[PDB]
Amino acid sequence: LDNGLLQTPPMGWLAWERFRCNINCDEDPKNCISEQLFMEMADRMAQDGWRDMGYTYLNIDDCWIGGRDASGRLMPDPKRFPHGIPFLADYVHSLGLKLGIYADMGNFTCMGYPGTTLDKVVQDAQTFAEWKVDMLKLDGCFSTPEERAQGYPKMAAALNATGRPIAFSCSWPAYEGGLPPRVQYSLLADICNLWRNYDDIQDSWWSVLSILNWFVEHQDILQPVAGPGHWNDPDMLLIGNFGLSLEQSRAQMALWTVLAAPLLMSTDLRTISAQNMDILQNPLMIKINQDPLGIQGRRIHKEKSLIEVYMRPLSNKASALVFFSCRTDMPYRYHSSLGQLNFTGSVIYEAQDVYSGDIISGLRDETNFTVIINPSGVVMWYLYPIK
Amino acid sequence: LDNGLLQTPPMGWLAWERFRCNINCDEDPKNCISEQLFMEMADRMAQDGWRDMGYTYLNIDDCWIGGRDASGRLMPDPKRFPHGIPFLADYVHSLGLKLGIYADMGNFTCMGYPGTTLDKVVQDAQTFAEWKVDMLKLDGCFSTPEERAQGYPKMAAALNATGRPIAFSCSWPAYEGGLPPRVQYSLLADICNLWRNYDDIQDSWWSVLSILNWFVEHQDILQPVAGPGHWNDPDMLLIGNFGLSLEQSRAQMALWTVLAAPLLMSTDLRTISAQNMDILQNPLMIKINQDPLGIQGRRIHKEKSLIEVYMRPLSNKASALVFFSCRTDMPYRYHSSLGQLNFTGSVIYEAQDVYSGDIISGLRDETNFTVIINPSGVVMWYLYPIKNLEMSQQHHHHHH
Ligand SMILES: *[C@@H]1O[C@H](CO)[C@@H](O[C@@H]2O[C@H](CO)[C@@H](O[C@@H]3O[C@H](CO[C@H]4O[C@H](CO)[C@@H](O)[C@H](O)[C@@H]4O)[C@@H](O)[C@H](O[C@H]4O[C@H](CO)[C@@H](O)[C@H](O)[C@@H]4O)[C@@H]3O)[C@H](O)[C@H]2NC(C)=O)[C@H](O)[C@H]1NC(C)=O
Ligand SMILES: *[C@@H]1O[C@H](CO)[C@@H](O[C@@H]2O[C@H](CO)[C@@H](O[C@@H]3O[C@H](CO[C@H]4O[C@H](CO)[C@@H](O)[C@H](O)[C@@H]4O)[C@@H](O)[C@H](O[C@H]4O[C@H](CO)[C@@H](O)[C@H](O)[C@@H]4O)[C@@H]3O)[C@H](O)[C@H]2NC(C)=O)[C@H](O)[C@H]1NC(C)=O
Ligand SMILES: *[C@@H]1O[C@H](CO)[C@@H](O[C@@H]2O[C@H](CO)[C@@H](O)[C@H](O)[C@H]2NC(C)=O)[C@H](O)[C@H]1NC(C)=O
Ligand SMILES: *[C@@H]1O[C@H](CO)[C@@H](O[C@@H]2O[C@H](CO)[C@@H](O)[C@H](O)[C@H]2NC(C)=O)[C@H](O)[C@H]1NC(C)=O
Ligand SMILES: *[C@@H]1O[C@H](CO)[C@@H](O)[C@H](O)[C@H]1NC(C)=O
Ligand SMILES: *[C@@H]1O[C@H](CO)[C@@H](O)[C@H](O)[C@H]1NC(C)=O
Ligand SMILES: OC[C@H]1NC[C@H](O)[C@@H](O)[C@H]1O
Ligand SMILES: OC[C@H]1NC[C@H](O)[C@@H](O)[C@H]1O
Repeated sequence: LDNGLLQTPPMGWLAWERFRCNINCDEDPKNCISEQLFMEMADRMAQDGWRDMGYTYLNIDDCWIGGRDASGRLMPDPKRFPHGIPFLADYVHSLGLKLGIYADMGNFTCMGYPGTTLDKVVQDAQTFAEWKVDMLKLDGCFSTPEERAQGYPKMAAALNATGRPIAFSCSWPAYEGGLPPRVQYSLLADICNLWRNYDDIQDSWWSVLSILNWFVEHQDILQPVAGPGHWNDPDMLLIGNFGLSLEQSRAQMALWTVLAAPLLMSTDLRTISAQNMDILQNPLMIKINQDPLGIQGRRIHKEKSLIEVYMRPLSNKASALVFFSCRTDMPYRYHSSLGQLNFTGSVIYEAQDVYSGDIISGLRDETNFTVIINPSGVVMWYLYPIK
Repeated sequence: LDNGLLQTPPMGWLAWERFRCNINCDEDPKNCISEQLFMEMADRMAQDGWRDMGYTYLNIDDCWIGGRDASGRLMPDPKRFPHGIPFLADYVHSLGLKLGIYADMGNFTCMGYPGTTLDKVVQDAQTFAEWKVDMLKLDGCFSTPEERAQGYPKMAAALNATGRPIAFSCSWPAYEGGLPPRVQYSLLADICNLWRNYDDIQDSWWSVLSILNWFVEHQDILQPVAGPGHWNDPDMLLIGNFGLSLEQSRAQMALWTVLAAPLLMSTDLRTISAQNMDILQNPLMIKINQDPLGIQGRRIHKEKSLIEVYMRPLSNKASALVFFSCRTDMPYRYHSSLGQLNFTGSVIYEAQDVYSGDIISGLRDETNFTVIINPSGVVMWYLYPIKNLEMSQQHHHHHH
């Protein structure tokens, strides 16, 4: 979407994966979807390095809406958002952050809150701009394919007409199977800054693998369509939560990075471990995710040993390599060379291991190397030519 | 198997899951299958609390064998076990530990090492006894159903005839689909101390779930067959390795415990984290696993919320409850009561949370309680009548 926004993938925090539709503030005031939750997460983003490392969006998901007023104007739940959305936008902006919100192109949101029907698209866009929202995720429950086909472009046009830059995250393709012929990716790129292609992530490794598999199976279609201002979105990061081991957490971060994915966390920043913080705040990892060329990577090799290799092209003739072990036994000593991974010519390279920081220098195409990859884990290199 | 052994489930360490068939000692001397590996793990078991908490077996798995000598007697790989197996058993015994070994009922071991064919069953049994081995896992690759039907009983007979008590772990049912009519658990209980019923565990939560699912699906058949001296074996613990998160690690320990499973670790004890050690050395958990009644637990409740409840009966009218969340979203507040979990009227209970150590007092059948369970995680209770604390302190004794 040619609105000047998200020339690199968005980074931030989104409520949904970890906090879901918890509206029981009487019994669970610390974890319910409320003004307080968003304010506390904003404070953590401002104080604990997140904003400074690039995590700038703080996004509200489903279950925020209270009703519509006598003029049809959307309102938040008055008990859980007592000061209203402008207050929250203004608070988040005071901290150098951006505020995302959520609506559904349909009769109801997925959890049954008031929907943004076709006759409300313009009014709701105007309301969000007036509130000084910076991003909108538009979900697709409770609509027909024909409604979505009218509604997603209508919303893009309506947001534009407000005059406020609002990053536009579109769930449209996920409701239509994610693939041609039903999904037109050239159209999506013109109307959306990013789109959810596929199934909701859940807090499990099986879920990450399911998503990674679908993205790799369809990479010939998906890889070319991503670039500055228009991203594929394989859904939120699980790092900090319950289902992923340490190796798996590191793998998700590396693979999302090689895929030029959004880095949208969804975890309790108030209690996040040092180890998980260190994964998410890895400066080189973030540099790679945010590479200005915005070229999505692809799986380039899959071996009978169950080691997979991903490669992402980067600026200044650099590359990212992810060596990923699908094995479920023990560490594996993977032997390769840059020549076997389709680096050609007479270039000499240097690599930095993204997680260890160690430097491997003087790699020619014919130079044999070994990387030790743990099960359900990765080794990631930032590779560049040297003199 | 009525050989006096494993009146409670075996606890120890087995090389296979974590170290597999790594024989490259030239390139990987710290992690290859070798005497050094076993000696180092033995030291860790003796020094780091493992033995003292009940973990007594140190078990060799596949890929130890060098060949058979001119008389047909098994030899370990001379490059990787230079001092021989008797030396290793002596060493292990000197530390108050027991040595387990591995063979295959068939032409070759699964990894292609010399097999214990029907003609070698007796010689191999005698060799193991002579080496002062304490446990044998007998795998089932490269055999036919008839060879296994003859061989597993033949080995049990051969072990018995040596006069040395050797705990006998039988893979027979895993190679027969784990269920009647092909598997005869009455015979297995008479010839084996434990048996692998099902698929090899791998270092993944999916794997743990697949095994749990199978054991629960078939629990009406499997639960009654377990008891002192004859256990179901859902395979090794993954705690300490790569694939399980903290919640999943705590879950596997709890669920293996309620299933009266062996607690056979397979992890690098030299680098294991304090967090993982704390799971595996939890004293109340181990007490429950080792309960003298040896009654395997069951899944008693499954809810549309994807919360499952398992219960294991224990000594002194106590029970273990494991509340298990199959959810993949966020912590869940599970509301229940003992009456809804089929506890029978009038008894007042107390519970100790096995992981937090917290005590919950005044539980009657009707009293509503809430437990907070994390995704792919558990809450486990040790539950006892609050008349058994008093009665355990009013036992009168006399000399004789
Ligand atoms: C509502 O919708 C309109 C229409 O889509 C948006 O207006 C567009 O805004 C974008 C982003 O600001 C504009 O794109 C930028 O144009 C710059 C100048 O281009 C001139 O020359 C071209 C022909 O060569 C003309 O078409 C155009 O009218 C201009 O006169 C470029 O310099 C910018 O370059 C960017 O990309 C390159 C690499 O791709 C980078 O190197 C640069 O750093 C930079 O990021 C960019 O292309 C676009 O021109 C606007 N179109 C129109 C018709 O005005 C509104 O932004 C939008 N409003 C809201 C509130 O959402
Ligand atoms: C080869 O196979 C034979 C079986 O065919 C095995 O023999 C069995 O060995 C076990 C273990 O040693 C014996 O079990 C023990 O019997 C002890 C004595 O009981 C006898 O006497 C009573 C009289 O009241 C009879 O009723 C009974 O049938 C026995 O004949 C018990 O004292 C032992 O109790 C143990 O457990 C209790 C808890 O349950 C503890 O409190 C005790 O401390 C103690 O540890 C035990 O039951 C069994 O009797 C033998 N069976 C037969 C048929 O002889 C061999 O062991 C086996 N050899 C090898 C090398 O594997
Ligand atoms: C969304 O809402 C519209 C308007 O309420 C729904 O259309 C009505 O549906 C009811 C219940 O089936 C019918 O009895 C009415 O006759 C309909 N009225 C009108 C004016 O259309 C529609 O079914 C809903 N759409 C989706 C996708 O769920
Ligand atoms: C184990 O080894 C024996 C001995 O080689 C195998 O027996 C042969 O099997 C083939 C085909 O199955 C027959 O054609 C021969 O008649 C057998 N040879 C002898 C000398 O008996 C046996 O099949 C092997 N068993 C397994 C399960 O692999
Ligand atoms: C790399 O290793 C292979 C063995 O797989 C060897 O044959 C080859 O000569 C080596 N290449 C170089 C450039 O050293
Ligand atoms: C337990 O909770 C139920 C509803 O969930 C309630 O009806 C009942 O009265 C409660 N029982 C007790 C003993 O408080
Ligand atoms: O109900 C909210 C839920 N709907 C489905 C979306 O894909 C999720 O990310 C989340 O927004
Ligand atoms: O090859 C060894 C391997 N064979 C199959 C067994 O089930 C595993 O536990 C292991 O012993």
